[PDB]
Amino acid sequence: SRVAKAPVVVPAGVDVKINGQVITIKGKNGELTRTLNDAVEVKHADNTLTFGPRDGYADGWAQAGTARALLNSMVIGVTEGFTKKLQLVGVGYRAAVKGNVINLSLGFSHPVDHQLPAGITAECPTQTEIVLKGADKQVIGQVAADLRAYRRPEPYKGKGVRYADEVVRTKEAKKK
Amino acid sequence: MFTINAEVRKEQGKGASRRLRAANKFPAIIYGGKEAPLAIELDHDKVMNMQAKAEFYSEVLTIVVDGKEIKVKAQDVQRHPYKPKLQHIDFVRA
Amino acid sequence: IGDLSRRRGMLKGQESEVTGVKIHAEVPLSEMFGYATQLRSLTKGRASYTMEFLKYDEAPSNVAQAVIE
Amino acid sequence: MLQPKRTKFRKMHKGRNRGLAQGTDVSFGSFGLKAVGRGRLTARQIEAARRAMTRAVKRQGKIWIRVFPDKPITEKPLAVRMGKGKGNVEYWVALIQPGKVLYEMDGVPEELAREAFKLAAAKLPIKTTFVTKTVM
Amino acid sequence: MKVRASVKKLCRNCKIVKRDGVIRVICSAEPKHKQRQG
Amino acid sequence: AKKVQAYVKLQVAAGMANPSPPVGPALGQQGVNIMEFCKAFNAKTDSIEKGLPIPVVITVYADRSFTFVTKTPPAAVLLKKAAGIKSGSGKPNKDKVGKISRAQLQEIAQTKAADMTGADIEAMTRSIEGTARSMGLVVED
RNA sequence: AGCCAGGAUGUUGGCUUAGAAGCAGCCAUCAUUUAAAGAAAGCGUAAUAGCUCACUGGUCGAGUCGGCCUGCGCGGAAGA
Repeated sequence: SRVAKAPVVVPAGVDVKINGQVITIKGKNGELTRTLNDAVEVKHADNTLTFGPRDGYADGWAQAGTARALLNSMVIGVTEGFTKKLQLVGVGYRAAVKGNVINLSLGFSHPVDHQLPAGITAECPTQTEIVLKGADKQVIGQVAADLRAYRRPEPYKGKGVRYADEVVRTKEAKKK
Repeated sequence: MFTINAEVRKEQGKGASRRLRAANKFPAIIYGGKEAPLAIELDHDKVMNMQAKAEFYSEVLTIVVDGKEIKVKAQDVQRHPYKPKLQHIDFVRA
Repeated sequence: IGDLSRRRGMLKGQESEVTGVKIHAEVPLSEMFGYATQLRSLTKGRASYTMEFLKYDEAPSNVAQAVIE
Repeated sequence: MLQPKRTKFRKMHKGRNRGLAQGTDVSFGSFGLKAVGRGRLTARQIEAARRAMTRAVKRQGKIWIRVFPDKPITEKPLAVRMGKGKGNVEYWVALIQPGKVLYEMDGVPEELAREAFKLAAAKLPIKTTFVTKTVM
Repeated sequence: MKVRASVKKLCRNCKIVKRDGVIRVICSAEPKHKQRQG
Repeated sequence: AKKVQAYVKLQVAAGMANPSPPVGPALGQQGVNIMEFCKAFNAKTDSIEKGLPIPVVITVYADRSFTFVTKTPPAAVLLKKAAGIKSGSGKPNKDKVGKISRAQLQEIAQTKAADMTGADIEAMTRSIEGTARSMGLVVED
């Protein structure tokens, strides 16, 4: 529980409305809300944010550490946002952005016309590349995984929607 | 150079001894001399932790009882069959 | 070279030229069977070879015990 | 497998298997396999247990077997009604009591001794433990 | 995946975790080492 | 002098300036042309005699110019002929041939000094008398 | 325990040198210093390079690692 004790710093331009157990973050990139667990205590500071395993259940040290890094994920979300780069490796793969939907040509005999959730924007500077932009690490984490869910990389040449920071675990083709 | 904490046990017997070893303590006996023997009870945990050394069996063991500390030698160890504990030790008063 | 090891390839070494990496080795005749069918299966059809005779060298224990009918 | 050469009788009464055991200390080598459960060991499991741990060290050190089958356990043949006489002896067992020193060995390093006994124990129907020779 | 009633940590990177109450072993390097139910 | 992308730490024969199939896999990995490299090799090759093995380090610059800082006999290959025989091992503790002194090797440590400057004159000899210990040889003075 | 600098390797060490360069494994098990360094486990590999591992030289700043004896629970556990 080193991360349960470690306070979340709130730098300038960021507003934290500690209203009971539902906490709303607010900053440079909008505003998000998140309800916390009742095993977790909350106090602001002079400027930072310190949380505690509130009395009652004794497993709050396990709980507040989860409750800490969530807000530590949220405080960076409304200051910089986050972004997952992708690679659409494979000949015959493109993707374009029509406002909020993505038209993925994945070698299927039906167009993959996938629509994103709200609060995120996509960027396709290269047709085999996808730059998702959003606030939460959670919401863009799933979207990148749902994009991988259409064509997961096969371990022979890695044809798929692999991450640009992930190395694919290709094996030997080993036969004819 | 080992030291043993112990005391005199009373009301001995079969079930009496079985009542002891289910309470983290076990009996013993000290004999040898022109006197009467001494049925001495001593802590189980402490002496079992120190019986691993060879100096537990090659030294004048310094058992203290009611203030009076005596130097004895370890004759035999009647230990538990399959559990790693032990049941009884014979201390000849050397 | 690694697949040549499975074909008992007594290697010599690795040499290079202007666009090719030439490697000469000794291979048993018993494991010559369909070699270029397995060669260009591993080299994308861009390789070649030529078989020449050297000697009736030693047949090991597993290879000596096989053909005895 | 181990079997008594020239015993007195052909069959023997069943008999309960109570009490404790006599072989308790690691009396010959340094590392033994004391038994914690209470059952019986036929000769086939006796032969198989040594075999697995003999090849665990492959030759190394002396290995002593402290249990020998004495009880001639019989079985009746199938489709035969009860009675009609005691059945013929099929296999020989050694009744195991709690705190019995089974297989014992010497001349091997400790860590592989516990390893070799671990390979042997899974062939046994009795829960055992790895015990070490103490002084006296 | 191997539904083996015993599970052994077969490598260095093989980690043992309890998912949904069931003990599961996964590996970062070798996907042949995945197993459960132990 | 670039850190790892092309540096090769091996060679055997000075007089045999041709890289035989034993040596060739290292040159073919990056494409080192030995023929004009032999002319640069033979400037220092002629300074030493043949019969004592020589290694090389290889440095390739960014502009396809490739050079080297070659050697003289280092640690293993000089102590072998110092014993008289190039080999005779596979059994360090199980064989015992010859007895060599360190004062005579203190002179050849200075010949290794201008070649492969291995630390602490006698402790480098103590690193290779361990090799003499591992070649089955014995050393006593 | 991580993060950056690392991998303190003489030794392309025999050998079988076609290579077994710490890593084919038999062996010596030498030594440099011995503030961070075994003449070596491991996939990877023709063989080096390799990323590491043993180990943290500086960063942070508190407790921590694995067995033993056991109380109570889980999985093992599929029938008309």
